[PDB]
Amino acid sequence: KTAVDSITQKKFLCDRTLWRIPFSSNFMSMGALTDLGQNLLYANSAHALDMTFEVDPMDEPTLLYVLFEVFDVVRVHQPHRGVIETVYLRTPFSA
Amino acid sequence: KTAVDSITQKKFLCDRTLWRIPFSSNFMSMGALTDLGQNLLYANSAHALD
Amino acid sequence: TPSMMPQWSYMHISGQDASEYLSPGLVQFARATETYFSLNNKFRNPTVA
Amino acid sequence: DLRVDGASIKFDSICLYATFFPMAHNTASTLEAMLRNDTNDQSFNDYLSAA
Amino acid sequence: YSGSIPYLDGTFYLNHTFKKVAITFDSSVSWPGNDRLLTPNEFEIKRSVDGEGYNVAQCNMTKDWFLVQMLANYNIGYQGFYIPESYKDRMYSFFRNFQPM
Amino acid sequence: PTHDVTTDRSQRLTLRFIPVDREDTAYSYKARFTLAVGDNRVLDMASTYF
Repeated sequence: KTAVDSITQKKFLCDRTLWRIPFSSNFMSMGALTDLGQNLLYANSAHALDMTFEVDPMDEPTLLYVLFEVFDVVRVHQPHRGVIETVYLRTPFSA
Repeated sequence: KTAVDSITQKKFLCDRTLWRIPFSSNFMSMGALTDLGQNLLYANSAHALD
Repeated sequence: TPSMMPQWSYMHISGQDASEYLSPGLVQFARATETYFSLNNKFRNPTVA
Repeated sequence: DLRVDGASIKFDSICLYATFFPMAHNTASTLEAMLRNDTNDQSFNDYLSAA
Repeated sequence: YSGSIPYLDGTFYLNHTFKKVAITFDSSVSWPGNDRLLTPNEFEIKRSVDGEGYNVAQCNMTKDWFLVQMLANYNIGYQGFYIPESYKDRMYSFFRNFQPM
Repeated sequence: PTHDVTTDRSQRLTLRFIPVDREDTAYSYKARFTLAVGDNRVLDMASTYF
């Protein structure tokens, strides 16, 4: 009978995962290599990129961890007995 | 920081099964009937077992 | 294609398929003893949307 | 921390192990010939994949 | 006695008491021959704690026997071990009831 | 299959390899080996565990 006036707090937890953002026209995963990776406008030139993040404040130093999902393949060839040869190819960021 | 000199023992338990040895040249299971069964080294003659 | 034709096609990023860029003998051999000794996981199969 | 608590470790012996498939010999030579030619090289792609 | 009956129930609890086993045909040959196995003339299941040349997986088990059992159950091992698939391994299997202590 | 899978000229199933060179410091522990796959065999890394 004698409850008191209150307000509400809401939040959530999403531990043990990563935050993902695909790179497509419609965010779907239609293939291993997305379409927009094969669009000329982002493929036949050079461009500059800027990212801005806004996060909750904390009391001690932290690190932002960024993964650029990319391609990185290796090929191996064995012409003659006792000789093995390899070629590594890295997609953008190969410098 | 007061503990003493010690030794270690190890063992195992594997109840609820059988121990198997199959008849093959590589212990695999490539068919219900196996080669060495068909193989004439053990498909043409007779021998004893111990 | 001023940039990366045989380069991209080289690493099997895009283009043919495993059953398409091999000698017929190897494909037949894989069909033969795929059961008790696999090989398929050793070659990329490019996919493109 | 465990540097200040006197936790230590000492490696003594290290060995290496491998196993072989006792494949039929001539079949093995055939496979080697099938695989040494250049146009059947091998490719592999790490999962994660990124910077 | 009126307890469970291993000979008909399907329950066994005495596997770990074996030490070694040997097979011979006509007093001259070892069924696994041609030096296939590390201890060629006789299977080795568990060495005494002393014989520490050949353990595996932190139990007191010889590598050879582990390999043989794993293979004969699931044709797994020639391409590196890993947890066998679910449906291929049912309740009465080997790997489900293996405990090291 | 009856044949053309498994030879019977005597051959080992598992191989043990010894270090030939080993070096130590305060932090690192370096080892080297001569992995010699013999004539007419095929080996799969998978089965390689230190």
